[PDB]
Amino acid sequence: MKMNPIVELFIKDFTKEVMEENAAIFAGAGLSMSVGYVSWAKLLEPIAQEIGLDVNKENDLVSLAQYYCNENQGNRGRINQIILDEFSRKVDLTENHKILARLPIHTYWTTAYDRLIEKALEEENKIADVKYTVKQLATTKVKRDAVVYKMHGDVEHPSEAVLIKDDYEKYSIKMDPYIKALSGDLVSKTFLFVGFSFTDPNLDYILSRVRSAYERDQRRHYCLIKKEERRPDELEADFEYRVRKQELFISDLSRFNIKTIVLNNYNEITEILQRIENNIKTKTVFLSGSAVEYNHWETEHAEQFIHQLSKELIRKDFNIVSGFGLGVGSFVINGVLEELYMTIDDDRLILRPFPQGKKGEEQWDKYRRDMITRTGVSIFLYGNKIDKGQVVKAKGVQSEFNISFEQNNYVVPVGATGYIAKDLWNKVNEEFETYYPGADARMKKLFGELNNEALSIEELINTIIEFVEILSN
Amino acid sequence: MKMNPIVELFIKDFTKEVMEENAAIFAGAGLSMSVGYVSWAKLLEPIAQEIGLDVNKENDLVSLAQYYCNENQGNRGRINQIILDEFSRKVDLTENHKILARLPIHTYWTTAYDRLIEKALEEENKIADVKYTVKQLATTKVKRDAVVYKMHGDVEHPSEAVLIKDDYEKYSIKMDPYIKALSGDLVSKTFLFVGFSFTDPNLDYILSRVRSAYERDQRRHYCLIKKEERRPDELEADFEYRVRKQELFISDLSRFNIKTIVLNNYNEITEILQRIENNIKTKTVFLSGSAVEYNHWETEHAEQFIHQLSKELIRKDFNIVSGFGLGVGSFVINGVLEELYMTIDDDRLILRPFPQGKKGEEQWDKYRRDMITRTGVSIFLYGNKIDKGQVVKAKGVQSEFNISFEQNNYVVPVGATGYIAKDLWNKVNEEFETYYPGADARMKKLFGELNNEALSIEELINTIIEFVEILSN
Amino acid sequence: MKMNPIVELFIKDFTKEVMEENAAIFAGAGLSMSVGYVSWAKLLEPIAQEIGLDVNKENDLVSLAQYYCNENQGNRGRINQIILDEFSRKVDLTENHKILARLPIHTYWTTAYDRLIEKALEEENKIADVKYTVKQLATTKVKRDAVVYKMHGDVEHPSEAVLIKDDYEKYSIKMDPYIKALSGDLVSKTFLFVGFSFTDPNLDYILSRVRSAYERDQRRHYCLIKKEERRPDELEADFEYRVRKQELFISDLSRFNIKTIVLNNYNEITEILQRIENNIKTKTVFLSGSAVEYNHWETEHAEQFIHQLSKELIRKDFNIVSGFGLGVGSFVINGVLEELYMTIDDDRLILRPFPQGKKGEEQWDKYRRDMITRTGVSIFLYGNKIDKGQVVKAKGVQSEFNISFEQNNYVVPVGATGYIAKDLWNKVNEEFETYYPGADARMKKLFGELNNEALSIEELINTIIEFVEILSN
Ligand SMILES: Nc1ncnc2c1ncn2[C@@H]1O[C@@H]2COP(=O)(O)OP(=O)(O)OC[C@H]3O[C@@H](O[C@H]2[C@H]1O)[C@H](O)[C@@H]3O
Ligand SMILES: Nc1ncnc2c1ncn2[C@@H]1O[C@@H]2COP(=O)(O)OP(=O)(O)OC[C@H]3O[C@@H](O[C@H]2[C@H]1O)[C@H](O)[C@@H]3O
Ligand SMILES: Nc1ncnc2c1ncn2[C@@H]1O[C@@H]2COP(=O)(O)OP(=O)(O)OC[C@H]3O[C@@H](O[C@H]2[C@H]1O)[C@H](O)[C@@H]3O
Repeated sequence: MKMNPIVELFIKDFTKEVMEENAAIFAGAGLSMSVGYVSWAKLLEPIAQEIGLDVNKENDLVSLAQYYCNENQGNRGRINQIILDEFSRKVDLTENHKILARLPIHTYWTTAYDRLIEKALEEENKIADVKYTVKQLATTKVKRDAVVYKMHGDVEHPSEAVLIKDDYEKYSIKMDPYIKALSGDLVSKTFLFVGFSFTDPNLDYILSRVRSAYERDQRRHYCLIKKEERRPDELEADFEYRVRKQELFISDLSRFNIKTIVLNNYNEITEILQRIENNIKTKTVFLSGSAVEYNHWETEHAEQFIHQLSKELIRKDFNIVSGFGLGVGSFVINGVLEELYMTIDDDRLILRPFPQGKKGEEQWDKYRRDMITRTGVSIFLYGNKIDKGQVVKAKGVQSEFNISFEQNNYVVPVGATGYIAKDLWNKVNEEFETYYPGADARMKKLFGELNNEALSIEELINTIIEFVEILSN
Repeated sequence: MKMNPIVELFIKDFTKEVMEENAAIFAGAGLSMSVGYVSWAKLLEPIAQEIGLDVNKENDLVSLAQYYCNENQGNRGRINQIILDEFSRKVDLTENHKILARLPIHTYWTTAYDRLIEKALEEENKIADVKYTVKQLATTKVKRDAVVYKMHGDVEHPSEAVLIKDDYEKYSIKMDPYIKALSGDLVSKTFLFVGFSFTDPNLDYILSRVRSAYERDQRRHYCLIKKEERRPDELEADFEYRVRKQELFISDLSRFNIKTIVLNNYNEITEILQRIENNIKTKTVFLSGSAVEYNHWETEHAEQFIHQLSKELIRKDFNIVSGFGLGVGSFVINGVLEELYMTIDDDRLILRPFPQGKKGEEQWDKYRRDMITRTGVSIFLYGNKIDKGQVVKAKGVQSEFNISFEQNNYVVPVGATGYIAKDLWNKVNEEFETYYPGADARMKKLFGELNNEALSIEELINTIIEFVEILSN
Repeated sequence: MKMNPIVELFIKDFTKEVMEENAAIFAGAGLSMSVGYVSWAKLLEPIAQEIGLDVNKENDLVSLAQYYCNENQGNRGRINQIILDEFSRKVDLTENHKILARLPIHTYWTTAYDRLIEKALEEENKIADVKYTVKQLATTKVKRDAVVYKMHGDVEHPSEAVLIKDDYEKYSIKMDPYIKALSGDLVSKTFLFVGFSFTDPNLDYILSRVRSAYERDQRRHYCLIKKEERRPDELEADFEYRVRKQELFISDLSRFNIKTIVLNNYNEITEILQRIENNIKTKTVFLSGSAVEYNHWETEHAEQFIHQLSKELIRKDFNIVSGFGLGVGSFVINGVLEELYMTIDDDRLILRPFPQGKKGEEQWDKYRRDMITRTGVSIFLYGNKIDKGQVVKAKGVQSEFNISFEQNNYVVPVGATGYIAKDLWNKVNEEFETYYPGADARMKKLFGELNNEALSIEELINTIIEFVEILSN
């Protein structure tokens, strides 16, 4: 289904930002607390007991750690050992980290010591450049896909982690290049603050400096904060007081032009990220098909149909990936060229002709999987081919359909074209929840109109375009 | 009972360190002064009289011995003879040495010339590798269980013992490998300084070097020092001055990140060590039982009970040792596997099936004693077996109970299961101080709830788990 | 087959050292040059060209880098960028790294900046603690399986890497704790220097210090160096001069008691490591079988046979892992107990009784795979079981055989026992190269004697023992 209109507007804006590679993610400690790591308060629980305090009655953990260091003549051995033993455990990644790794985001700023972001980026075969030291800023990893600025330290270097109040006090001098880099990113990139509480003194100082430098012309940043929920045993008045206090905090965040999105549940973050990826993943379509006969239409009429379909798809800011199949590939190229020339960007039209010969047939399967992996939505037209002097049904269209379905791609079999596409349409229609879960009345009507053979070229193309649009957004 | 919260926190931390085999013991001369050896001042009393001085009016015994050597043109014959005659006597070990030998500690550093630590380690059938010479460091005894670095010399080699000031002055050159080894251990292992005064120049030099090398990132070490007590004839003001001076000394110790635990009595050291061993000894439980009938519950319900009990025990970081008894062993295995697979560590589940046949029955007794010796807590379920076509009471459960009781293991007879376990529960209940000395109201309530047959599976399992928890800690 | 007697003696000694966890690996840059990284000379080739020099005509690359830094007023930007871009590439691990990760080795010392060792250790699900900074020495990762001391720096921190001569000059002051740690390890552990040239000034200084401290009582260390091979265009006399110079260098290495093993090829390193692992992997046997009938022998005679076989296996320092199968498990336990009691070590006898019940049968497969994974050699006896009132063939023995074969374990089906073991023996005999590649005449004779049903108990046990011995070594 869908979400609140505010969340939908945020999704549209951030998908617009990400596709231009001008988006950054600021991940706090809260993004990793769902993985399985104990909260920092629970880590400091024995430490507070040692100096005679209690974490449950303490609001400032930084001052708690500073008191612990003061008792031990400024020694951090126990704190370093605690953070090293806790944040270096072997835990499975959450879905949020994998989604963020799949997104085309080239900048991560983290206040968490764990390497979950690095691991998520490396699992997706993405070269990630982690920077948590001043000297590391002067060297850039070659062909990096994303840079993770760990602005508070790494788990493998506990002595450098910003935990106590002296660390924050000397941060402005020791880690000044990181402050300058974050100040530059907060004005040159659009941030999405996920799992961040906005209570960090370093972030307060940096944001205040940015606001003082730019006043009302600050760049718009987005934030995700869960609304306060009533505790199991609490009066109504205190819950309303907490909600009022959270509303004031959210309004105060927008002083730095950081728009806050209220989230009912923590699991809504994953649903937002999935939507953001889907609006990007489905932006590329895969025009599958091959035809020597064109069913009810004549060859010229169907060629015009395919040409105009590709022209409309390109006109609506879609990316066409075509295998240059016999009978549809040339007309797809013609439509794309007619729309574009009214040079060719490598992102608009992607041609992958299949090598002809017994040597290329062995690599055909991986070639086809590589093609389909580039796309998010698959559209199937006709699907017959001439074999043994007869118009047989082309099994490559079925193979593409199977590969796209294995990849959880949205399949749109145009049944009006006929042949193997009609069979695909019937197969999808028999079990509609399997291929299109949670569909609406409009989606079902459009799908049932895909097999309406009495439609003209324009009506069928409009049906397909509306179907792809409601799929993408 | 219990002790101060500071001591309890130290006990928890050090038990955590020992179970990971990252703990070391630094034993000074004070740990042996309880055995029966005369103090070093009393040994030097005739020597001081010889050169015209008096030990009671002298604070530095090292300089006293150096003066004695200076008078005799640098000859140490009398001092060597004195230390050889005093520290080679035949004395009985204290409880502290035996407890330290029973603990899983692989490193001992000693400034005492006596071989009490070696003897304690050898009494427990532990291969101990004593090192007091530079050449001995290059050779490691095969399959050693603990290495004792006698950093000041052995009693059987009085000429090499560090007694006079020239020995300390040339220690940095002669015994440099020992200094390097102690510097490595002070940063790679957690030390417990027992019976040490922290006035040794070698230790001061080594600790200062470690602090200069690591500054505030030094590893946390623990110390045990008795609080100053008022002498029989002393003013209040001088006693308060001594206490203030001791507090300043304790605070100065933490400059090297050595946390000091204030002990009211010397005998509290034994009570701390017993607690440290008990938190380790009781970490392993022995699930005893055998069932062909399952009392009030059905066979499936009781199988689920045993399965979930084992799953909860493993989930709470306990080690299950099972004799694979008929009716409980398979379900214990099922629970352990379900918890672990959500490979098998050799420490989590230990299976010792009893060999069936007249040849194995003769070794059954030693086999059972070996099994129970591995554990610290014994839990008994049901205990009937099919014999002569009838459900007789199984005497093996009673034998296990007797063996565990002979070993001072905590016995937890689950009386709700019934049969021989109900008899065991009644036997423990009749004389409760015999099996559970110094019990509290909560422990008595939990024990009386073990026979509450109206409890469900979850309630009974929670009762058993809480009982085992309050036993372990 | 086998190798030179010197290499065999080294293999025996080092396998003896590794099994006692007293062995360490010192890996130089040469161990990674087979992975695909370009040599350090090729990295410095543009740098030398920049300052007017040439690497091919230069023997000291450290001085070359120092000259490059001197030209640029002591700036290392280009060198840091070069090492970061080269040693952070994504390359596949070699077999040597995987073998070293599988070995029970708890200490690695590396002069290579790449993280290949860390990756190899993490692929085997081993917790590895990488240390390349002074502060990192004071913190130990909990439950680490191996510690990798990167004594020259990490690739992700190029500014700290020891590349130029100033770095070596200030190493003795900056990285002094690493020098002390390596000095301690060079006297407390047996090292295997793989892929190291022994031209590093730091290693020369450390080894000279160790020799000066211990003189002729230094611990024995092992090294692997490839013999010099004639270049494609070179005179005989210069090749003989190079060989003489290498022999002198090898002899000079033994001054520090570092025995050097001459290797004809680089690929002989993998063959040595495979032998070292095989002598450790095959030290544990898996006694598979289940019997209600005992073929030609009577029940008592076959029970004595199994008992004595287990007793002999334990007597020859083997580890027995038994699934407590019906008919062989009890007698295996009896034999092991009789041999050991003449406590039970967790490594000598490992019992894994199979949970009986429909709940445990679902986990039986993973349980059996976990059991067999612990072992290196599988021995199969009988293999029948009572089903439907008849002595059917037990399929669990066949399943174990299949699992062991999938794991490349040596299978020893005792065909004299009969039943499913005779079928296993015939199956192995039909295609002998598949299960025992590169066998000798003695191995074939022993295998053909395993089915000699006329053998007595002692003769059959001796045959099995000799077979397992020639397999292990
Ligand atoms: N002389 C040719 N010149 C150029 N291209 C040719 C020729 N001859 C055949 N082709 C095309 O090769 C592909 C593999 O051949 P195929 O296995 O027979 O394909 P198919 O079963 O018709 O599947 C159809 C899908 O495959 C791909 O185009 C097909 C053919 O149209 C597309 O992705 C389609 O959408
Ligand atoms: N065919 C069998 N297969 C497997 N195992 C069997 C069989 N037949 C009997 N057993 C078990 O042998 C042990 C010795 O036998 P037992 O002397 O008769 O034992 P018990 O009196 O019931 O004591 C119970 C305690 O002993 C041990 O399990 C018992 C039996 O359950 C445990 O530690 C119990 O906790
Ligand atoms: N009352 C029982 N008490 C104890 N143990 C029992 C009983 N009843 C059966 N067992 C054993 O369970 C295992 C699984 O049963 P199974 O699948 O029938 O085994 P199998 O086909 O005979 O394979 C044989 C191999 O499996 C394992 O022992 C077998 C049985 O002997 C070993 O590893 C063998 O080497």
